[PDB]
Amino acid sequence: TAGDGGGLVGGEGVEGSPDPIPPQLRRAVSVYEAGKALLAYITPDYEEIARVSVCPLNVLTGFTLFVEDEDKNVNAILTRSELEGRMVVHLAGRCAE
Amino acid sequence: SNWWASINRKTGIRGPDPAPAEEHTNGPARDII
Amino acid sequence: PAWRGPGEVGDEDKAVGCLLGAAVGNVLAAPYQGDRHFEVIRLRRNGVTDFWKYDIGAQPVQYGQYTGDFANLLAVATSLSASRGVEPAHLLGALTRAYAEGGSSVEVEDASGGSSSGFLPARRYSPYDRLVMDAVLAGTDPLKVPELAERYLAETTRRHASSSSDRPDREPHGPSDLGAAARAAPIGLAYRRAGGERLLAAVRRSLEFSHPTPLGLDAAHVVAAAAAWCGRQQPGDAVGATPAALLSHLLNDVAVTAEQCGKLRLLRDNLFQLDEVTDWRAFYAGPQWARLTALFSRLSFHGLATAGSEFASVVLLALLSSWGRPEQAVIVAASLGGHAPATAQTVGALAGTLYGQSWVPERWWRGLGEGVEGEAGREAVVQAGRALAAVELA
Amino acid sequence: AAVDKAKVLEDVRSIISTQLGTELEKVAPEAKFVDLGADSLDTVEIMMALEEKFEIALEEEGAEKIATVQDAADMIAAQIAAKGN
Amino acid sequence: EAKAMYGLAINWRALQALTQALLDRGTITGKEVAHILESNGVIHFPDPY
Amino acid sequence: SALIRPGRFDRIIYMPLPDALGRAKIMQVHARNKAVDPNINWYEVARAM
Repeated sequence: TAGDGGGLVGGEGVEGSPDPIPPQLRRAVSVYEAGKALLAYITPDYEEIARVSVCPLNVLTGFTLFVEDEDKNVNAILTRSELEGRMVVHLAGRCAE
Repeated sequence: SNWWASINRKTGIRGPDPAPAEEHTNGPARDII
Repeated sequence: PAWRGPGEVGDEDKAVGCLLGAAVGNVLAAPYQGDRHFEVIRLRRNGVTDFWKYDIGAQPVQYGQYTGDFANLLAVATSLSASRGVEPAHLLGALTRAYAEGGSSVEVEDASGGSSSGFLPARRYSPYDRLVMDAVLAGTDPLKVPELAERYLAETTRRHASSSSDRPDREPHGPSDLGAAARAAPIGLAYRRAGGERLLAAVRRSLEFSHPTPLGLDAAHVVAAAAAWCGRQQPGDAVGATPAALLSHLLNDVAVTAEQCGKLRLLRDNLFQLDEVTDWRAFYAGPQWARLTALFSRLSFHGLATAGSEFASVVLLALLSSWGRPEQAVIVAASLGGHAPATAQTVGALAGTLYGQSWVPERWWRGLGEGVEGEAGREAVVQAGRALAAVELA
Repeated sequence: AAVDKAKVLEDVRSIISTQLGTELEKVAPEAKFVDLGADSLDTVEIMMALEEKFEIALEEEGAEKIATVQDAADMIAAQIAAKGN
Repeated sequence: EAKAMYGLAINWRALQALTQALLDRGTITGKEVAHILESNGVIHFPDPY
Repeated sequence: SALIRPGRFDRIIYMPLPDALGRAKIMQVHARNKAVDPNINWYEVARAM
């Protein structure tokens, strides 16, 4: 949100953003985030989940907080298994919806 | 079952449970705000 | 058909072969401790079929040197055959002797003078049984340790949130882990003609000091009963020596707990037999390895079996998948990573106590002789295995 | 407008156990009140303890028909949800 | 995309359970996620490839 | 490059970023003043930072 743009936040009252976030649009975010967290859980060696949230700060998305290990790839390494796992996890939400 | 065998992206992707296509609408104005 | 070799082997070959198979399996799988199967089968594209000479882990293993778990197993075997019966104090002293000697200690640093003088057993030791063996050697009572340890290693505390427990460091060690389930094959070999409840009391006295909870005890009971079954059986009768019979036998009168029998059933109706693999590079990239790995992931969490039920199930999976091929079996058991030393050691032990001695390939015996263990350790373990076929006191 | 029904349920069950004197494992989310030992004059004192703990006011018409623990939890949650407006 | 579809399709029950938990609870921790998923019988992937 | 000659400035000491235990210790002292629920697994909340 920075100008006449906008379109992401969802609780301010003005025309662009509704007040109570319709329930049909909350079921969808729940489905999205459930699919993404389920895929991140059954993938071996992925980062670990600390917290899963739905519409934090009223934004119209989900959010999953991943904690990782800095003593395994010391801010520099990226194997191929990790990259393929990340691709799958990022498409999981679309597929579940 | 094994419905996940007959998933086909040409004829549409769909799950087993029956199409929760429920919805509603007020006017365009009472939905913008 | 299956493996033939000799006819029905005698009674001394069974014991010496069980201990030899345990030793070779442990020293073979030693460097692959704590990683997944895909990492392993991409590190050893030509197959895990001989000893490794360049290990670079945090506690590095040298050529042909075994871990602490096989030290525990061999101490169990000798202390059983020495006191002529499973006695808690005798084997506890033997275990802590084999744990302390040759090691070293380091001091620590803290302002007020905190004495956390760490003991560094020269051989690799699991964390939980390391804590157990240092509490027993610190003077504390040898029988009330489990309740103190299971709540000291409770560093898990709350583990608020923090889901994915991939980190083996996060796996639930303690009185339900594989600590006691690993050193229970020679016992089940000693009492092969004693009766069920005698076996049970023996294995119970074998773990009273570290693994009192029912799960670890049931896993140890399962492995011991399997070893006894093989000791009584013979590798020639195409009727008695079959996976189905052993599985049904073990589930009926040996299985007690719920998830134990659940895992065992799931292994029972899903079990298949591998063909004779001569090319490992094509096996690892084949449908059969894929099916095996699917089943293995179902019998565990992300490919790391730390509970007693998980341990027993994966051991018998690796063992029954290649009925009639003990060498292929121990290779497959080591190729799965995770807790590779313990698993490969118990698979080798059971394979030896069933088929005997004529299967261990020459190169493994050679490497055992040429390692740091040398002829000293080789003849030591073969003599400790020899002094095992005639013990029946009380 | 969004209530953590899980927290509300745990707190309801703890309050009920402390009021009646039975232990928390016996209080099940579908347990009626009549079998837990509750007699009219105490399906009221339980309501008062609930309000006193949560600091809310119960809608009376619906409060006439409270007979299982899950209805208590759902009443309290529908009250907490409709607080701003 | 095919792997994601397959992994979600074989875990339908656990997916619906987790969806309902998120819908009624709002926020979840990782340990509750693990609990909900394991009490509904998930089927892990063998490898990430 | 003038001050880096001997006698003037001939020693440099590098102070690195903390680790898990270091961060845990850091936040265990920022709690000695404020009010904090005592039984906080400081190590785990430090692992995620």
